[PDB]
Amino acid sequence: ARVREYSRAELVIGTLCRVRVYSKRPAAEVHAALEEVFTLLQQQEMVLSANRDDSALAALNAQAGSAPVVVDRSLYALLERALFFAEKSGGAFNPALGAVVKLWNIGFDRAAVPDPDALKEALTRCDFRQVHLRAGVSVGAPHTVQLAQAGMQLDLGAIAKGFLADKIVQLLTAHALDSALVDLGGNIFALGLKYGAQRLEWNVGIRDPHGTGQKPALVVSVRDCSVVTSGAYERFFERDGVRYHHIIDPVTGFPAHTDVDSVSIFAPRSTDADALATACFVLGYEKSCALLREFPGVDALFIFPDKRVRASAGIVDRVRVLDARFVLER
Ligand SMILES: Nc1ncnc2c1ncn2[C@@H]1O[C@H](COP(=O)(O)O)[C@@H](O)[C@H]1O
Ligand SMILES: [Mg+2]
Ligand SMILES: [Mn+2]
Repeated sequence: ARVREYSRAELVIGTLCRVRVYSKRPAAEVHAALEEVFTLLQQQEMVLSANRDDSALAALNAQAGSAPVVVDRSLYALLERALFFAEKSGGAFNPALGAVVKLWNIGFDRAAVPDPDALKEALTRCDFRQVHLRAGVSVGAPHTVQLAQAGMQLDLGAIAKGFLADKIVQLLTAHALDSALVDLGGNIFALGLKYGAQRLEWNVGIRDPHGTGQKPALVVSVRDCSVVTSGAYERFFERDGVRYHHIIDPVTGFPAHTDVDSVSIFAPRSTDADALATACFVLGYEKSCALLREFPGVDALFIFPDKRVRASAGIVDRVRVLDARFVLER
């Protein structure tokens, strides 16, 4: 029985999604698993997307200020985890920021900054504490979500890829697979060990924040771990010499002014790594270190504008610098 390596990639959830698997199972079993991975990603785009009119999320947003809406258990659990990270991060990560994001968004398409007052009004509609999750305790009791504040809008952009990466890992595992690299628009989950039959940790790349993306600046060897990076240059537009990126500081309503160029979070669950990466980017380095003390099972790697790199204890020894312009502090 021989080891074989498979990959498959498709444009879905608005980005390139790729899954690579090593397996000794019959090829047909791997093919079935990958078929289901990409079916899932198609189905979940229609549940979670904040920028399609026809998604379950859009439907829920349409009911802001009205009666509770029934949701499936999966979406409920994701919202629960998002609100947990909102609270722990003091709202640096905020899953109800749609009123503001949507105002900037159109800025992106047609390169214009929002309007002062319009922006201030939108900020009044982003209180994630007004998202009420209820689930009864009896058999088959429904799960519901109520957006209490009129005009408030969920946007799960900062946690949905993490959630989907976790869902994919669970799916692979259900198909008796135990070696894969899941890559959803750069949101990585390294499942198990790869093959060289020599077994090796996955070598996960981290990009130069100002690079053309082609080559990684650094690589970190990991097993059974998500690696998710948030950065100031993954998405932005420029107007009159100022750059405006996609990660909003909920206090200002503007793209976060922060002291790091990127933050990469290493965690057993990609949902958690994704939420934390965004929170940390917003909070900046010192406040991130403080927040991260709450989550002992997580590691983090910060790339600074001066190309210094700092990594926490659990991963620093597994980091290798590939672009010598960067320096790993020890
Ligand atoms: N502070 C924030 N908290 C949560 N979601 C955000 C925030 N700022 C922007 N977003 C949304 O989440 C995306 C960024 O997620 P990420 O790339 O995971 O940091 C943005 O493109 C927005 O859709
Ligand atoms: Mg995120
Ligand atoms: Mn992300």
